[PDB]
Amino acid sequence: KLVINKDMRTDLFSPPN
Amino acid sequence: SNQYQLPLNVRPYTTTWCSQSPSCSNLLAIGHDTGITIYCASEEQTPGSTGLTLQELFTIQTGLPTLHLSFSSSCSYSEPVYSLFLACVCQDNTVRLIITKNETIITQHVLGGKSGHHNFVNDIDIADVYSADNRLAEQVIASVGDDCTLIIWRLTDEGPILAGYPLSSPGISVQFRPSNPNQLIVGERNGNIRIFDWTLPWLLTLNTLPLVNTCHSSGIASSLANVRWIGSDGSGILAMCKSGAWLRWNLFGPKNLLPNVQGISLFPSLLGACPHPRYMDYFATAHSQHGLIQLINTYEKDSNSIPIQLGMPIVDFCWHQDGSHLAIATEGSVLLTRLMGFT
Amino acid sequence: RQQQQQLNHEASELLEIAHIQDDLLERLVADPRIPEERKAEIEEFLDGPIRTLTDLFNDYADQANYYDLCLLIFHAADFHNPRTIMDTWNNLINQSHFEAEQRREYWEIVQAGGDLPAGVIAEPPLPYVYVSQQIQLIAHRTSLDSLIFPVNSLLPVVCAYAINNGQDASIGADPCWPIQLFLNLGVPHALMVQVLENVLDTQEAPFTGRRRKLVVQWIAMAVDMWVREVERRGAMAAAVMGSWVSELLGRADQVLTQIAGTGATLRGGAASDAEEIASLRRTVKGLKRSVDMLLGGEMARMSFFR
Amino acid sequence: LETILRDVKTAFNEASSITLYGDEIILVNCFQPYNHSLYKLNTTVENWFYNMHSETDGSELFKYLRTLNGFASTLSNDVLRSISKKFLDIITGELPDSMTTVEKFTDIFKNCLENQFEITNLKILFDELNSFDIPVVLNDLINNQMKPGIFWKKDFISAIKFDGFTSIISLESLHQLLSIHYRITLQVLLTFVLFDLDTEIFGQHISTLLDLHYKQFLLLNLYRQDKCLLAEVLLKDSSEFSFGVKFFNYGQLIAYIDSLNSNVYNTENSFFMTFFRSSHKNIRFFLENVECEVQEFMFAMTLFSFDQSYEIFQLHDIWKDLLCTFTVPHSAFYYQLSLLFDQEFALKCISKSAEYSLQDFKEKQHIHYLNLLIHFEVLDVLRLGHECRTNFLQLLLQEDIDFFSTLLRLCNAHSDKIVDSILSQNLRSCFKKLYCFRMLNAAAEVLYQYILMIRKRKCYLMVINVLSVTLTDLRDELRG
Repeated sequence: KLVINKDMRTDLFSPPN
Repeated sequence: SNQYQLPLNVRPYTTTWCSQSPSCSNLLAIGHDTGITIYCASEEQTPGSTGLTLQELFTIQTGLPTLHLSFSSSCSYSEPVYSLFLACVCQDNTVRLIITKNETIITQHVLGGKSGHHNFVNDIDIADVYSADNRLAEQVIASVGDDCTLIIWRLTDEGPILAGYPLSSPGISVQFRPSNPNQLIVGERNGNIRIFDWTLPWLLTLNTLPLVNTCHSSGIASSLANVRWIGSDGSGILAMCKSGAWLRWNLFGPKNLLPNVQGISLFPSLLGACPHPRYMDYFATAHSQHGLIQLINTYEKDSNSIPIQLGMPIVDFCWHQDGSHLAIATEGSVLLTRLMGFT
Repeated sequence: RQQQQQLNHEASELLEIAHIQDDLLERLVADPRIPEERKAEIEEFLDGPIRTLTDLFNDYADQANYYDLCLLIFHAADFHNPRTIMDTWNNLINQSHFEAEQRREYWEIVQAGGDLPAGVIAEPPLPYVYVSQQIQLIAHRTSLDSLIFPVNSLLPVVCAYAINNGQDASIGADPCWPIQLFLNLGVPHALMVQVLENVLDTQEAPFTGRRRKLVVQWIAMAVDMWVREVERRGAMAAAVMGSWVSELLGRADQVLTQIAGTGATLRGGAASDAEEIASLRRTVKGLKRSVDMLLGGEMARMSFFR
Repeated sequence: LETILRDVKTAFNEASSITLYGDEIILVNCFQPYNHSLYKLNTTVENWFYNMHSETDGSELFKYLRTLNGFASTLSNDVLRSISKKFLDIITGELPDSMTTVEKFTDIFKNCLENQFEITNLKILFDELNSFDIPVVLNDLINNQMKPGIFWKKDFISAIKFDGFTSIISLESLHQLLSIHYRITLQVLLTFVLFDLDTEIFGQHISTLLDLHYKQFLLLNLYRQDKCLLAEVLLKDSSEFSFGVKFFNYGQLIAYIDSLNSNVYNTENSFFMTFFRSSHKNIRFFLENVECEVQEFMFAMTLFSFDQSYEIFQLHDIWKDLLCTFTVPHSAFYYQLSLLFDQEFALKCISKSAEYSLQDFKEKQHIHYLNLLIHFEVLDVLRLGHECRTNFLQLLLQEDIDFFSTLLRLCNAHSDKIVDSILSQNLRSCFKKLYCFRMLNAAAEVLYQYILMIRKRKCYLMVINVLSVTLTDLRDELRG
């Protein structure tokens, strides 16, 4: 079961908080 | 739908019913890479779903591709023997008239080289012209091409008469007026639409480009796909753009100031519109690339009717004269499909 | 037996996903272009219970442009989407080509005295060699039976790359290298010729004009291997090919006659490939001869003594 | 897209400030970087164009143009396009040179204009038209206003370096000028097809106009097809001004644009077709158009980049290959075409050339033909031909080896030295014995005996039948 969702992710190249 | 296979090595380019001549209206021609094939449509018992089946009659070998095809009124049947007259375009950029008795080509006329078109030929049509005494006086073929030329080729009793006329742009379609062979219509790629009296400046020029409703922009390149007369007196003119945009004008009463009606097909129409032989307000248009066919009603009765969707590209299509059947050539076949509503 | 297989199957699928997740985590931690702050966050969410294939793709494999692992994910997920698959193949080829060019440049600077960019570890394979290494690594992991190897779409793309990036004789590569690759990988000979026929008929760029010379050379090489295979299989059983293959070689000869003629009347002077094309004509005729003999009866008499 | 593009453009173009470029050039700088608007002083004709529904007064020429526009503006775009096309057709010969002018105009009228306009507006136009001294006004329009000046170089400051700004400003300005010219020229030509204007008196003007319209169309087409390329060919046209120009006032700018106009209306076509080839779709209109020996070959190579191409080429008589072919100058051309499409076109051309010709060339051609045929008889033909390079043939037959066997069987049936020996050797290199026997039809017997040195019975039997001492021996062996 795979579902691509380019819309809302988490910037892999920016730190958190 | 019933499906009839074309021979395995036959690539179709064009499909047309012999509506032009009542004696032969059940004849179907497919122009392909080696000639023109003739089929017969018959009412089987079938189920009266599709109460119409196709019988392949024969194949006329020409040895080269056939891209456009038109029957003439001169077609006849005898017992049995078919006497055919076909106008078509060949790979050598010639325009030809081929006269046959069944599959055997008994006679052939060829108009080409420099005396012919000086570029690619985009369209052809044919009509029989009779004198006052009513013998066959002339057979007249009109053709348009990328050499910015319209050619009228008349074959008369004392022989051929050739004439060329210059165009402001490549000719992409041409068709004589129904019930009035004295008039015809020529389409330019640029959107210009000419009404012409060849017996004679030429009478009238409309244009679809500046008329686009623009409520929805039809786009930068809306190259004119097709213009055809509608009605049996040729009471009307219908033009269709590649974009799917279409427009209709009538010709009778009072003074006129704009096209009478306008709309847009759900899809692009590479091949253009094929007007219904019995219902003026209706025409068919294909999304040839995905193999869907939309049916459009000019007075908006339609509300997006798509009776035909194949899972394959459509090469060409045309109405059977009866108005309920459709013949469609695809890349490897011809289908006869009956829409129950038109019966 | 049913209860055993259902468990062996659940463990096989979860093990396939787990290996993908492990390949990702390792690569992400080691990647120089990933900030340290993010790596610790990646290690927290991937070094634990096994995640869904959606998350592995969206949150990690697609964000870091690890297109090889994207393809393995489309395989594990039975992903039916040819267009996305081919988009991922196109990105993987281009990414690898740019990386191989970069390493050859760094090398040429060492062999000339220059200094590399700061923090760059100093004869790396030509780009078409590193590209086909990437295709092999995936093929062995997915077994070629996958939907990520639609040869009808993937072979034309690889052939396109070879033309549009000069991975041909100019740099000392075998011009048939795309065909060699997919044959050794185990694509059946009939399927190769079948695709190559479609490449030649439709004339999609770059396979147009006189570059169809190269398409004909690929067909010649594929049919040649096919003939050798049939001859080998015949000797094997002592101790399919249709007329369409023969027709295809006839059309191929016509294409070469057309290309040579056009080459003789080019503006600026005749083409230099005159004898190169004459040679290809001979090879094609020789293959049509062999194929015609096999089709004509010599294939049903392969196990017989001569 | 239409709408968003328009809005984005509009936004990008929001005005911010004025800059006086040069001494006197009015420049506006827009909100979006890289977006500027120059405001250009209009020429006479441009003032007429931009002030049709205004100019209270105006010269005779202006009033004439205004009335022509008064009629032409009632026609629709499709009609006007079809008319433009026909005017191209007169130059291209698609409307045959054999026709009289009156006949081409009649063709045009019937096909394009009949029933396509209100007769009331025709009457209005005819009336207004009768006030003008037409020869004089047309003279002033063609020979003064539209056809630009002979220059003895009038200081268009030669640019030392490429100036992208003046480049795009020049091209856009040229495009505006020629678009206006185009609309005028078309409206006048229109008046020439509608009314009985002596086709002899005005013969010169008409042909000049049709010449000018045509050039206009071409340029405008190229403009929207590939601006960069157009600019590049249009500035590498002028030698001393290869890099570009500088202008510091409106006179210098107008004069430069006019200069480019001259270039267009007057070496250009060749330089541009050449640069281009080194816009696929347009050059079709413009190989049907702009082509009308050299034009023939151009049409060929263009239509190839297939039936039309081959036909034209034969009737008459990538860049590197073309140069090689030119240097050689039929065989070369076909070989090149075949190589370039390597498909139907290619194969056909190659086959035709090979046929027309009939060591290196021969061998190559033969191999190509054989391969093409086996892909789509040919074998036997080529063989008998070459017989009447032996190892080459050995390799070809090596490739051949079922279809090959069938062909061989056919040849043997038809028959009922070197070739025979080569075949025997290749066969010697059940199946084997059979093929050997079939070909030799002693060799058969020898091979069978060697293989024998159910199967036994079959062999002995075959041997006995072929022979019909040996028989006795075989019988004794089978009995033992």
